[PDB]
Amino acid sequence: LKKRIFAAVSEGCVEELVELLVELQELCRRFLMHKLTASDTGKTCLMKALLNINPNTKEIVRILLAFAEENDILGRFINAEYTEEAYEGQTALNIAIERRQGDIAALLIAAGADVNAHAKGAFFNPKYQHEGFYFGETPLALAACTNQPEIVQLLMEHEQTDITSRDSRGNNILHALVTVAEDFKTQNDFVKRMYDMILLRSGNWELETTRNNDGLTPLQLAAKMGKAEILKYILSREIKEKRLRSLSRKFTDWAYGPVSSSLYDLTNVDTTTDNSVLEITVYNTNIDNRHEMLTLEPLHTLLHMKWKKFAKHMFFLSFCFYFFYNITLTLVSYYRPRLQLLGRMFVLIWAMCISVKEGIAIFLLRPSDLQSILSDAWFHFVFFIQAVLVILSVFLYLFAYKEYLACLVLAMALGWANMLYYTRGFQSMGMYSVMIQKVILHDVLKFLFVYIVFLLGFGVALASLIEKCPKDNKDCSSYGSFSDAVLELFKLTIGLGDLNIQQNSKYPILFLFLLITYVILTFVLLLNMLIALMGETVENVSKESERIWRLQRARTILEFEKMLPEWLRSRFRMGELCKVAEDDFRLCLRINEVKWTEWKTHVSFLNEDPGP
Amino acid sequence: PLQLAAKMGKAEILKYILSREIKEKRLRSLSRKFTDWAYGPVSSSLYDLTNVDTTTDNSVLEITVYNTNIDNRHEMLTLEPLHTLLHMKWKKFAKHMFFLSFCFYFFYNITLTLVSYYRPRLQLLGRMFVLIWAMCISVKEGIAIFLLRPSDLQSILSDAWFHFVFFIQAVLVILSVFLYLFAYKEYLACLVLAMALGWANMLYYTRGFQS
Amino acid sequence: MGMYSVMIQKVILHDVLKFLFVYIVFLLGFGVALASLIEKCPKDNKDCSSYGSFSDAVLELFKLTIGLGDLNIQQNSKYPILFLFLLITYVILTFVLLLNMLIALMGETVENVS
Amino acid sequence: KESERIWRLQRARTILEFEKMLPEWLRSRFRMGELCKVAEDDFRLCLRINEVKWTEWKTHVSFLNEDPGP
Ligand SMILES: CC(C)=CCC/C(C)=C\C=O
Ligand SMILES: CC(C)=CCC/C(C)=C\C=O
Repeated sequence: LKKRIFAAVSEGCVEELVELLVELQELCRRFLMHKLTASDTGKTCLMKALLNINPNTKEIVRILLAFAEENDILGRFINAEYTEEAYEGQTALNIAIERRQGDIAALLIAAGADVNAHAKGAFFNPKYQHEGFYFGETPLALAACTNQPEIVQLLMEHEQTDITSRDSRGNNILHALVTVAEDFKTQNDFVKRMYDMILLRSGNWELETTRNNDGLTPLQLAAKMGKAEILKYILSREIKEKRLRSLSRKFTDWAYGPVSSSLYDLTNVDTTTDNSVLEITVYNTNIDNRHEMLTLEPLHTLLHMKWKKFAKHMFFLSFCFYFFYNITLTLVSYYRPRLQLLGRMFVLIWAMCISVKEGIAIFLLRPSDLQSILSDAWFHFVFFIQAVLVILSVFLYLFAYKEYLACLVLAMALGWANMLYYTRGFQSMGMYSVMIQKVILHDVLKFLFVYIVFLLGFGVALASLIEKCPKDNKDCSSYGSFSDAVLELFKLTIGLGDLNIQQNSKYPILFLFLLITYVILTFVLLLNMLIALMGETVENVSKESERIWRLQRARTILEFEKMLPEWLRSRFRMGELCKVAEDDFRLCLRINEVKWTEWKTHVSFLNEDPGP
Repeated sequence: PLQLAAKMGKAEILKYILSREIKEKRLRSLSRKFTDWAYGPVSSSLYDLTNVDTTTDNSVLEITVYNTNIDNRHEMLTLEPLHTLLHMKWKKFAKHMFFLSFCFYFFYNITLTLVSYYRPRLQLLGRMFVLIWAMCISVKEGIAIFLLRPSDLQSILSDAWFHFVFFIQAVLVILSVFLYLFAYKEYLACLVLAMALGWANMLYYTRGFQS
Repeated sequence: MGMYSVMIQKVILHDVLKFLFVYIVFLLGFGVALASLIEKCPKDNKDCSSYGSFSDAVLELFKLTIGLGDLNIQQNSKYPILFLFLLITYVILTFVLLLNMLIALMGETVENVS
Repeated sequence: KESERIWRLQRARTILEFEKMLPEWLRSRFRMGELCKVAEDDFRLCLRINEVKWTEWKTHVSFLNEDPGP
């Protein structure tokens, strides 16, 4: 049948294939040859010969080119596609490049091929980064995603390459290289090298400024995908060669031995436009790589300068105003009778103010914030509950009810628990204040579940173990109910109570047995609390404490920018040069660094002599 | 030799055999792992679990799991035809048979709790849900308590002490019920321990959660 | 003895005051809450509720922290259960705060030992 | 290494024990393939496992099915 072609091409028998290829042309006497196709997939002879790369395959492709040109079938032969799910548009060039074959790929390119074929398949478009292989839907980003630079060089030298072509997902070559840079331990660093090579050969500012279908750029895509290596390369990209210096971002202003001034270009990194690089790399809880990605110079020094410029004055003022509000709430109920009347409105209009600002920011956030453990979302819950309790208690006090010391007492009970949140301003106190939340959210509830189970099991046992008093003694056995037994057992746990043998029971020794084994089990359970502490802190010491705190501080600085108006945004960066490059350069930032190891002669500095 | 390497803890030979791929002709039938396809980084391998899956007596997975005499079970179970087999089995039928068992035991334990504390000193159906279930445990555990090798008790954790605890709990329940019915009045002596130990068995069902 | 006598000063100057600040904040917040939570006695009972003043409530809470006092439910209040709720959550918060003392110890000694 | 590795062994033992508490008609959840195509003899079962590697670079010629697709 037609399977004789498929078996022949997979074994490399050139003589056996040419034995019948000379008579298949005369078999049909002349025309959409369905023999070299597939109703399920859509294969061709030339395309199939390239998947099973056998050591004698150049002659097969050569005789296939001769067969293609002699029967005038190259349009539907060298440029074909599949017609089933997950595969569309996989031409011959999309596999010859894939099999690390350069000579056959160059032969197909010399025949014309497709070059800009869009392999728009569902396997090529996986839902996540593990169920499929997304390379860029073109036989140019396929060679760039792989480690083949020679095929990229000969492809970009073609007159029909169209390097600025857009993938059907809206991506580009730089977007495709960004999406596949998983890490350095499992991928090395060739992705950055291919990014630099393709960017240099493009030689213009249209690949980096191309907007994705998600409204993103390769810089912003690398920021949102956690690609710290590519982000570090782009933000610190310096090109000393002429005609390509406009593509660089970091410009060395001057250098005098160890000290040198670098003028980073934060024209898209600073939070001056919607969805900047800093805003994306801070407001993205779906990536864990935010730990080391925020440490880059145009981000780290930007956050430091912002904190030392306006965030400090807006954090101290907020803390002191909240402290005054909390102490006013404290001495308005304890000193309240059962002029200093102004203290009853400072807690009322401020509760309304919190109800407004928090009440609108409580829900204007992505659900992924609640997916993590610490994303500044639980504190929104606590502040909203405190404000709601204050206003509800005030309204209860005014109109009808008398619960003004039931829901209000909790107002300072939770309000004075919110002063711990404002410790993020101190480095040391902020370091101490992070595992307070972490240990509760991870380890304490683990013991709480087992301790509640032990309390429930022993509570119903000891309550039923007593002799039910005939009401001769009113407060009989001190374990009359399940709640009383639970209270007594918890009191015994914290070492405050009584362990009297005579508890007015039918079996005193069994009650004693249960009490002793409860103490032993509680002691073991409490020991495992320190054990779980050992299991979690000692691996990521100095990395789960202050690194997340720095992320919280950066988020606080970014949040403080939103609570100021347009006229207050006059604290932008420096330069406004329009001198480093021909186009209107927007902003720049100066960073100094001293190094006593590298020794070189610098020739690519910007300003001839130093001086800030 | 595959089962011998599984029972002797030879993790290196087991890894070689279970991932044995031969690309040469006339010798490809001796291989076990067959690469179905490969497209760059992603590739599909068709492992041959014709003797590894638990479809016959003393399979490779059953041997490498039910062998407490080897300590090398720690890293030997991490091989692909074993690790992915256990993951798929857990996500196919073991999850539904673990949640159902935990919820049924939770209902049994809470029924036992509010049948003695609320007992006078219709809701009468709670006195038989603890009786026929105690008989059921007495049967299934009562036959599996002794059908095991003595080497299980040689180790520290081999799912053998929990058999003791469950058997003691069921025995205490039935003995207390029979004491309550016929002659004695110790229905709050050996029974109070029934929920004292029964609520200590809910800790065992925490194996479903990773944390 | 000189080796033992150096971290006596170091731990006080670094870690103890960290917990002292938070414990004082917790004492102040719970002290004003529990003092106001009681029912103000009409002087029928002279030493009423044992939590009459803010200072008395602070003293009783610190006594409960070191495991010496009383955890009686009936404290002559309008809401006994709310007083019980605040006492229980105070003990839980104090336990977490005390656990973080050993945690801070882990964060500083184990890197620069000897 | 002494916390979750033994727990994984306990989980595997629990899965193996759950297989014994079901009857013959419920053992219809076997693996896939039933090929008798990879080799001349009657091949019984097979299991598909996928893996991504960004380090090794080679030309593969010994794959089973010519084009991919599950
Ligand atoms: C978590 C921190 C530093 C403050 C919040 C205190 C609280 C309100 C409950 C405690 O976890
Ligand atoms: C050991 C675990 C998790 C549960 C069993 C509890 C018990 C019944 C005695 C305690 O060792």
